Amino acid sequence: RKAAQFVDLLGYFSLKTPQTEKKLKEYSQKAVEILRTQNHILTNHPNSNIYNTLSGLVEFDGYYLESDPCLVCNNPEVPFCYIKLSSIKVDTRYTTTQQVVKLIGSHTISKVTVKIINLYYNNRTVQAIVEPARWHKAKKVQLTPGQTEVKIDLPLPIVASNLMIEFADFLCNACGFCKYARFDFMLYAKPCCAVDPIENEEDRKKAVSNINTLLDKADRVYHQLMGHRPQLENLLCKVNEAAPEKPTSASVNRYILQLAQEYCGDCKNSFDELSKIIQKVFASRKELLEYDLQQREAATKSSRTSVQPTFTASQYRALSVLGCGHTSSTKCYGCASAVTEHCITLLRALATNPALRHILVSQGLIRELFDYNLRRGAAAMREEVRQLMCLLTRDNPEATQQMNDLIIGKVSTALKGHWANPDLASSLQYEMLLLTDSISKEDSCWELRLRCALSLFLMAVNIKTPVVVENITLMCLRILQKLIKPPAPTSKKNKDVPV
Amino acid sequence: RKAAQFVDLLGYFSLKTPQTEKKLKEYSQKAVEILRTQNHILTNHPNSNIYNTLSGLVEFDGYYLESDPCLVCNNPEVPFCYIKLSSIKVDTRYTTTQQVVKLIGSHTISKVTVKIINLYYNNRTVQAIVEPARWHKAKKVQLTPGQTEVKIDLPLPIVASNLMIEFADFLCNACGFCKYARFDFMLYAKPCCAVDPIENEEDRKKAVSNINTLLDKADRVYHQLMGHRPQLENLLCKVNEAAPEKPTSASVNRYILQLAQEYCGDCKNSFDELSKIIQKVFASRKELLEYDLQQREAATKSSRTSVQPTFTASQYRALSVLGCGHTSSTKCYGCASAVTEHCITLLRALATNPALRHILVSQGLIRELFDYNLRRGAAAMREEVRQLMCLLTRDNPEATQQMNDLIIGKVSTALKGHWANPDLASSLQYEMLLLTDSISKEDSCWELRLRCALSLFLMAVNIKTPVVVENITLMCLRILQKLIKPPAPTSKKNKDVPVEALTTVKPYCNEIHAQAQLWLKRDPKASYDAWKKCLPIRGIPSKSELRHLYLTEKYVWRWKQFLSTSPLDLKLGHNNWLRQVLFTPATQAARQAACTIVEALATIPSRKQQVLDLLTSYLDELSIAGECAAEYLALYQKLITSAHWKVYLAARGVLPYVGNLITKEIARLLALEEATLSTDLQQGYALKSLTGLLSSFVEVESIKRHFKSRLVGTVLNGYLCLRKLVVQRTKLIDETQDMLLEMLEDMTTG
Amino acid sequence: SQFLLTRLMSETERQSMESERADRSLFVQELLLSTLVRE
Amino acid sequence: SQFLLTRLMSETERQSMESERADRSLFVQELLLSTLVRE
Ligand SMILES: [Zn+2]
Ligand SMILES: [Zn+2]
Repeated sequence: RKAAQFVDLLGYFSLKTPQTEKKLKEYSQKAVEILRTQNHILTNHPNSNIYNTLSGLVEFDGYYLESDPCLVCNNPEVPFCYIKLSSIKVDTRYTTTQQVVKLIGSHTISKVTVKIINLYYNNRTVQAIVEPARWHKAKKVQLTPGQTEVKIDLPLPIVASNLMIEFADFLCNACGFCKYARFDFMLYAKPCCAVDPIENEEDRKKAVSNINTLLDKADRVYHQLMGHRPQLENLLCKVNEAAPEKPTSASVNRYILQLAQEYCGDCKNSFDELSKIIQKVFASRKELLEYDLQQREAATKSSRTSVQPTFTASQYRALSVLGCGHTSSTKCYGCASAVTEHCITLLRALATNPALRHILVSQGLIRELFDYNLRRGAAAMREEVRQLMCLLTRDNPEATQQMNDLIIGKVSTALKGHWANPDLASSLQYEMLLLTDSISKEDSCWELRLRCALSLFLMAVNIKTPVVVENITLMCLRILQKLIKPPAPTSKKNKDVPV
Repeated sequence: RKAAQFVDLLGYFSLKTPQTEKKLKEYSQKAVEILRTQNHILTNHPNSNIYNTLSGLVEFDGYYLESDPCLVCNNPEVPFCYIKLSSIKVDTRYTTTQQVVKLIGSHTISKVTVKIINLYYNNRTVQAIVEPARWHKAKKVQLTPGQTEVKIDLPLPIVASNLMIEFADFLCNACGFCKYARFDFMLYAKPCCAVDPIENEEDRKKAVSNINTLLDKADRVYHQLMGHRPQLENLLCKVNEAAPEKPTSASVNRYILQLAQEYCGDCKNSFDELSKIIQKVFASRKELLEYDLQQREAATKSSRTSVQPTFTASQYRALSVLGCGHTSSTKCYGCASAVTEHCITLLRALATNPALRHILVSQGLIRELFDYNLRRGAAAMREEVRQLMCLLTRDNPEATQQMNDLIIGKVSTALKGHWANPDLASSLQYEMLLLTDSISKEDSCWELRLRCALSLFLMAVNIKTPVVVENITLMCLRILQKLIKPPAPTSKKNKDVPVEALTTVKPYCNEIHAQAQLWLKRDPKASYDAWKKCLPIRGIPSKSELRHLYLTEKYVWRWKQFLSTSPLDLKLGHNNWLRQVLFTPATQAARQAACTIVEALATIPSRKQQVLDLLTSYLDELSIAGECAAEYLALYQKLITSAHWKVYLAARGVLPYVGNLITKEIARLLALEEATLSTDLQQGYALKSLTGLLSSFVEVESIKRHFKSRLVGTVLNGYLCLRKLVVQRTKLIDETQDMLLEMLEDMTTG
Repeated sequence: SQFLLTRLMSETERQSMESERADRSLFVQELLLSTLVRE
Repeated sequence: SQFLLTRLMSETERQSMESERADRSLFVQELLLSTLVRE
């Protein structure tokens, strides 16, 4: 989902630059191939059935049944917030002119507002507050006398776990009570997942042991999370039968309530814990790798015969830990869904060029959109896919005929066995919606669309079943009514005269 | 629903009475015609869509969207309850020896218990309690002196609205307080819907006005109730789309919550209010009609010329108001459903007669049941219909073939377009359940059912979509597993022997006589009986005799081959459906079922050798399908628990195979570690499994003594490469390192 | 419990049925092996 | 709102379009009446 701006610019540039037809063909082929591969990935995915059936019953944010956690989906953009210091305060010590505070964890502070100084910080976790060389200065500030509120700004946000405040120029050593003034502290911060730094060998051993412990805990939680899947299958199968049960929030089917509890209650909690542990493991690994790299470079620099290997600017970023945590998992459902959304948006932008439209319809895009993306995704994406399918047939009689053939064939096949299964007549809403959308836009191929609508109407006007009347005949009647009574004219000379 | 006992008796009498075949045909035609008419009514009902959609989402008792309220459905059997007189008390008055009480409404009282007497009652509503001619005596009870509890038992329940208690033989006229004793009252009563009786003309006029007011109120409530239908259908349309929405009882789809609130919250209340008003109207109408008939009869009896027309006993019941409130409405969903249930029960009882079964299947009952009643109704009735459909085909090859054709056609048609719509694959559960039920009941037509199951299995075994694997391949695998591993014997002579020792024929060592390709095409030369005729029966010695058996077998086999159908050779192909099924990540149950299947396929050593050969060929799939192989390994390690199989596998050269696989995926681990920093929670599973397998191969002494000189290099190279790992390290890699070091130290002691 | 319609085997036939079960199991084993044969 | 791809008629053509809409309406009326003629 990070690539919205890229595909936006790509579609715009392809639309604005006039280019030869071979390049247009290559671009269309690339886009359609990506769309096809993502569709194939989505349909055969092991969790495809569970998510597809759960989408229409419960409301959930993410996909929590994934074997390999995806870093892209696990680290959304959390914003900075105003936090009072006492809310996260755990241990404190006051001395004659200094104050030392320990937080609950590691925080990314941006600016500090003090209401009625020298600021030090460090990111080493200690258990005793009593426990000048292990502090880092942040900002030195001078105050005009009589100032009441001072907003110290840190140009670079600091990742700190312990803070210290010193009064260089003008408190109780037991309780910290001050008679001159009262100070209150606010932070422009957010929680951060980072570990203590490594400076020697014993710290390296400590880091290795902590990483092993975290991996063990992650494995246990992962097995707990993967143990929920058979229960979800059993409940899904029980829901699919839809047998009536005899007994207003508790009047819903008990199986649907159990499904909601099993997914949005426990799978979500296990997924959140697993994500936290994975982030901690990743941070620790990054710290360990950075220390190892520094040690190796220091060891190599001591030798004299060997020359230091020069790196270009891109090579440094590739080698270093800068480009390490921006890759999505391979078999990720959410990322594949996002890529399909980007493909639809790019293709909608591309189809506004008639030559590209002809090339796209020659690739075979209409059938791929019909079979796969009509019923998959959120409501907005489905409407967008209908819009793209309508646009691809704007002035192409062959494309309109092909789409009409697809719609008519599906409706006829469903209606053949409607007597024995109502879902056949209840699973045509997207085909009829497509027909409505295509007809509602005026073009030069209105006759073929009207023929399709009228043929479907006369084929299903004599069926007394209510589901056919509500799902087939009503839509065709609305299409015919719209065509019979056109909107009132807006031209000035025809503002009064009737149709 | 009142006609359960009638259809029970009807079925029993029809079954026990011996009767000619013409009467059997008439009875079957009657039952099937009623069933067909009810099915037609159900599928075309105006509210059928709404109820069918709501049944799978909410839990509702009745059908509250009916234009004509049904007397049978809104008049259930309300039982008597024990009620305090104070709880229904509204107005009271007391005098020296009488007490007068008014209730909130009319009650049907049956027994009155007093815990520490003359009882009067009436059913005339008054506003003032103060307001001997307007009371009816009910029961006179005398008390033994010093008694504390009395039970006035009314032989006939009384419908009363006001009560009176008078102490005929042995109270404050302002407050009612009595110092001699204090009395408490119990009633064995229940609410009733009744009106004041009509005795003169002005009472009749008041009754007419009251009925008009009630009709007006009922019309208003009915219009309010009917106004909910467009909103219900709008919410149904919005639910059917099933578009995902983003935000544990509150996490359900908001449209489903709104549907539950709209149906079970407001429609139910309006239906109950309408039912109450309809009952009041019916009571008032009955009272007015009875009064009018009585007045007319009194007027007619005054004349002398006209003689009173005698009525027989049945005619009196027909004419009087007695036969007035027991008839169901025509366009009623609930009553039609009840009639369908009764038809299914009666047909199930009837089908136990073979001649009736044949006539029923000749009427065309199987297709009607398949099309209509498989998926409609409660779960109990659905299982009942599946049982009846299985029973109708108990020993009839034609009926079994017809049912199989329906099932196969439906599954194939759904599977054709499954790629473009998963709902098709999700709506075969009842067809597959029917196939399962039909197979699980042993009969003489088992071969046809097995053919249907196997055809469906082989058609849909190679589809990778999880919905097909969960909904088609899994059911067929379970059927196959039930057929392969039959239940343990219970007879005394076979209480110990296994199922392998019970067969009456002995399969040939190196040949397979069953031929599935011709069997699936209904070739009579490849049938089950033909196959059984081809095998030698299990028989119930000197060196000369052993030699004679050897040459007789050899040259008889040569003679048969010279004559030649040709039996297949036991050479298993290395690419089949088995590899696809054994490692499918869609569902674990499919893998477990396949593992049991192939475990049972390996009993005689001739088949065991080939099964182990194929499973060994499947070894390279551990890396691709890391945890999904957990079942397959658990089978493989179970099949080589004996030493000689390990030695045979070593003699075929699997140790270099396993070593090469370990080395290759260790190289992959090193390459991944050098490049990326991502975390894999299944890393080292394939390594751990393969190294454990190598350890199991090595522990036995002969292979350890022989194969050490070729494996030390791979072992030490792997150990050093794993030791080089510093960041992409998990617990499993640590265990692999330990076990590899143990193998390295054990190898180098000679 | 009062419904009449809700209330609707020797040892020799028992061993016969067990032997038939064994024969059917063997036939299904052979028929499933026949589909794995190399082409 | 910063997305470029989101931001992707005279009077004579308007009268022409209105007349064409009326003509199509008349054609559809004739077509619908043609299916109600007695056979
Ligand atoms: Zn992802
Ligand atoms: Zn009814």
